[PDB]
Amino acid sequence: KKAQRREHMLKLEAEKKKLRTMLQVQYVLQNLTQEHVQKDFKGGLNGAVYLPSKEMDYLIKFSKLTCPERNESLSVEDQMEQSSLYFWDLLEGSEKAVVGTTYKHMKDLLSKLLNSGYFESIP
Amino acid sequence: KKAQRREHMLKLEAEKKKLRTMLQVQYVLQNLTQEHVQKDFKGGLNGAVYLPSKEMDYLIKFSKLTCPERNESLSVEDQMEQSSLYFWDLLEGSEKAVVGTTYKHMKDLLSKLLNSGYFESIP
Repeated sequence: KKAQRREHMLKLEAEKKKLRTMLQVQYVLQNLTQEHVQKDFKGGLNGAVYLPSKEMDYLIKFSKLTCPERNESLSVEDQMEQSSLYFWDLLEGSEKAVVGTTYKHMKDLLSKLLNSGYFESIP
Repeated sequence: KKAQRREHMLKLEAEKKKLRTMLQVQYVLQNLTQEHVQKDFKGGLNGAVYLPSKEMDYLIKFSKLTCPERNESLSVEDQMEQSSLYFWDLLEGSEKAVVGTTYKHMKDLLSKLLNSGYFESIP
């Protein structure tokens, strides 16, 4: 019973560190939709880790897919349900096909801009 | 060992249903900062569950506290760390003092606009 309590604290730290990386990834993909960012990554002109347009469009569509606008025919609860599953499959490092890539490479690709420098202190 | 796998599926559904309610609450507090909303709840003029200004300012400051703008002196990773903890203390129904209310009443108050009607199909 003593080791049963040590596992509860570890999961709380895991689900919290997840929630931290969540909002980080949300911040990355929201400002990613800006146009001055995608043109900046054309050759990395202001601290952007260079990325070809194939790898850009991979997640530029994911940003549209993961942080979308509400469908008036869809309840805004089940919209978040769909968006929440996308985020969850991303952290799992799964290999389900999505927009032409894999969820494992998605986390790696987004982790590349989670240490780039464009993700903090940007216009 | 068989019952150990049934618990993993239940936690996955719990952490997913959490992630669903998360983004719902984020959507509630983001559009909450709009001015046409707080003036609408002055007497519920377009489907708004009436709320006095004490109970409004409780969460109108929480929205500023929970979905803020980045501090240039703070790394945008630890900013999300702080915001993630606020969301997590909210779902726990805790009783820590915050902006003059309690986290248990916060979830109840926000659950009142999670079934109101102003939270779907709004300008």
